[PDB]
Amino acid sequence: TDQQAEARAFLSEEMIAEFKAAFDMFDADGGGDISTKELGTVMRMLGQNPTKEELDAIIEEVDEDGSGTIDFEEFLVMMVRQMKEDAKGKSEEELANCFRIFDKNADGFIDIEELGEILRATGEHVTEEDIEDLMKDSDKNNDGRIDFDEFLKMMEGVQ
Amino acid sequence: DEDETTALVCDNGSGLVKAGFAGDDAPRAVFPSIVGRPRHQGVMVGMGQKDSYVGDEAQSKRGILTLKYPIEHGIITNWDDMEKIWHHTFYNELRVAPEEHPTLLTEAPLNPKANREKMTQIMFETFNVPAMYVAIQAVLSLYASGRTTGIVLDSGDGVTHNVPIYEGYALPHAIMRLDLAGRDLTDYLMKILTERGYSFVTTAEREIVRDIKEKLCYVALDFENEMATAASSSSLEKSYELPDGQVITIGNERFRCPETLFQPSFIGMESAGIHETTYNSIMKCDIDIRKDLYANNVMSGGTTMYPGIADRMQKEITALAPSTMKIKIIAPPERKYSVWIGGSILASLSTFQQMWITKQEYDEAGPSIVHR
Amino acid sequence: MQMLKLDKENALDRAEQAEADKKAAEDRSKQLEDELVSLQKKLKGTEDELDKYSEA
Amino acid sequence: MQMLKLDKENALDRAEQAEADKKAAEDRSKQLEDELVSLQKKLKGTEDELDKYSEA
Amino acid sequence: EEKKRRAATARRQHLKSAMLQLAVTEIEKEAAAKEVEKQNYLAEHSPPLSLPGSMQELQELSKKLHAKIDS
Amino acid sequence: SYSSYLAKADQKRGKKQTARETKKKVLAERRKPLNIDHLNEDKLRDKAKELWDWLYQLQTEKYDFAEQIKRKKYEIVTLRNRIDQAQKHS
Ligand SMILES: [Ca+2]
Ligand SMILES: [Ca+2]
Ligand SMILES: [Ca+2]
Ligand SMILES: [Ca+2]
Repeated sequence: TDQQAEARAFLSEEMIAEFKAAFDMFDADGGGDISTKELGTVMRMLGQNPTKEELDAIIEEVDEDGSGTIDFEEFLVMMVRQMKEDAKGKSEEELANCFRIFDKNADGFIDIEELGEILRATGEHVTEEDIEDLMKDSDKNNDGRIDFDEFLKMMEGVQ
Repeated sequence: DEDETTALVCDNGSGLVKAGFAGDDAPRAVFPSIVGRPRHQGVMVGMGQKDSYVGDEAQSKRGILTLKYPIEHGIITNWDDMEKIWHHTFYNELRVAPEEHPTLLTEAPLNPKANREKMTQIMFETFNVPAMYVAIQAVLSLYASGRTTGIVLDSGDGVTHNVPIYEGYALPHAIMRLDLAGRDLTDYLMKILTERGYSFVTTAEREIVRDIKEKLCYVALDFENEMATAASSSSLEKSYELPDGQVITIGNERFRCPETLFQPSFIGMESAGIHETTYNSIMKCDIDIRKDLYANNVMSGGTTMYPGIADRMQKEITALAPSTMKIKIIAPPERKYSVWIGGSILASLSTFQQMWITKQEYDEAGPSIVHR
Repeated sequence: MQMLKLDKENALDRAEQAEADKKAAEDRSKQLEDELVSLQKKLKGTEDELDKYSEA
Repeated sequence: MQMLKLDKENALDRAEQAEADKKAAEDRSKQLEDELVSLQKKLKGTEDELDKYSEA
Repeated sequence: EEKKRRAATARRQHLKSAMLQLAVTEIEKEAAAKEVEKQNYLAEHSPPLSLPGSMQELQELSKKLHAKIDS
Repeated sequence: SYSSYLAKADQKRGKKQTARETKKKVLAERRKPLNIDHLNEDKLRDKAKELWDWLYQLQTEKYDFAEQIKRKKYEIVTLRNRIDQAQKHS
């Protein structure tokens, strides 16, 4: 129930509103929870073809009451974890891409040169000091370059 | 990565636990398989009252606790005390939370069906691991030496075994167990060394006889004319310096200790010895598979580390085997962790994912599921 | 038959000699490798007795 | 003839294998023996730096 | 006691965001351009087919293609 | 180390020969003879293009599988730098 807490804390009425409408369609009989079968039907409508094992695992992932079914609460939890994972994937993908664009020389790094270029390539006004400064702040392993790890870190937050 | 990083490998022994992450080359954690229970009420400075102690804190503080060994001869004998060693392994030694890590465990050669079901019951129901798997120890040792058919002589702290394996299936009716191992071997050295005119009187004298056994002991080939050599008194002798100055000398007994593994008669054992037992396992197997087993005697275990063990075994079974046969005694250097390394390989493997027993399998099939 | 017999005996004698000095190369190897784990061990000991007496 | 030919081929293959891992035992022999004159050398040095710091 | 230092950091951010912002807009450029290369490559390796006459040609061509397919 | 030479032969030859037939088995399936020869005249027309599309079909995929490896090859380069950077035997 503690999870169902922050979970509902996370979402908005809007969210809940829709996640409910969605939950209702999952739930055939309209009883109050998705069964190992009610789920199977929706999955296929969603274009999958899970197996008994697969289904349960997907069920008991948010079944805190060992019911073997999912209620609109356990469900919101599930939606949340997903919402999370989705946003994380999209982020790292974008950054990953940005790194390849900034790299271009494909050495797997971003040297003060490229950093300058890309920076100077922005509209913004910048002098070398700015560039070397950003390098010094980003390059934690003090090797001159900026590795993907560091790039993830440095861009951590920025939009 | 989800579980590529995440698979744990725990090898439960009679003397030591070996533990770590599938992927690593060697165990992240190695420690005694004890659970100490304090004989008196009181505390260490700055700590609270402790009900129990495990591993090295139980060994170090042994004078105020009653020490207990959960695994007698490779089989788990006390399940209250084993769940204690597992708890310690996950939470303190590897410092992981178990409920998000798949766990590969090991069991012994003819481990009772009911035990494999019980440790599954405890893994899934009290530790809540995502998935687990129990491999047989000789089988992981073999596999870690690349192959799939061979016979493993496995020897650790409380048991010795011979497990003939054919295309991965350990052969139940040909497996032999000899209850004399490194533990028995340290206590015999003890006596032949007090018998050399010495005294291992305080507990700091007791413990180090075991470090003498590990560092200075040998398995001589032609143990016959090695005693004879001892007598002419060559520069065969070897003095070890104790916790203090007290330089103790060990010339001869140095090899009289591993000659116990070929002659159990040195210790009032009437059982046959390691080499004969390798052989008997082999003339208990199918006929067509006996050339395979003979060219693939894989050794694993702490007690098979005595230098020249392989040469003695080489010649021990050549001279019992039909001359038309090829003998081959593989003894790798990392052998004190073969078992573990075989598990690390297997569990980090690309194809193993489909044999993991998941909580889905369990909550649906009962402990029977993993039991096979 | 005769030719195959004679070059066979000469194959076997060269095999027997090659096994014999192999045994000898391996025994000398094993002896030196053992003398070593002993010298290298003695040394971690003299170098550790050392950082100790130099610090003291 | 046939028997003498077949146990001849098996005499030659065992000879060839026995020569091959002999070469290998001798190369490892040489390597370990050389690592040693080096470790034993390093030692007279750490033990002599020692009687010196111990006396001082 | 480095009271102003706060503005320095904000800059890196302002810049970092000027960078990402730059990235994204460049990202789709390379993307589409990339595709362009794809349709040109295909442009010549398999140009808008033009069915020949009737007799030997259609058969021939057909045999031509079919072999290339295995290729 | 020359006793391992026989391992090279056995191993390489083995795997390589395994790979071959597989490729043959696989590729063979995806192949339906040009059976249709002299059964109609306008047939060739509705036929020829179908082959044409199948070709274009394959061609386009080959191009994608290609660009893919390149992208992956770059994932590697980076994934290798992260491996070294994450060495620090300290
Ligand atoms: Ca329902
Ligand atoms: Ca429920
Ligand atoms: Ca670069
Ligand atoms: Ca860097």
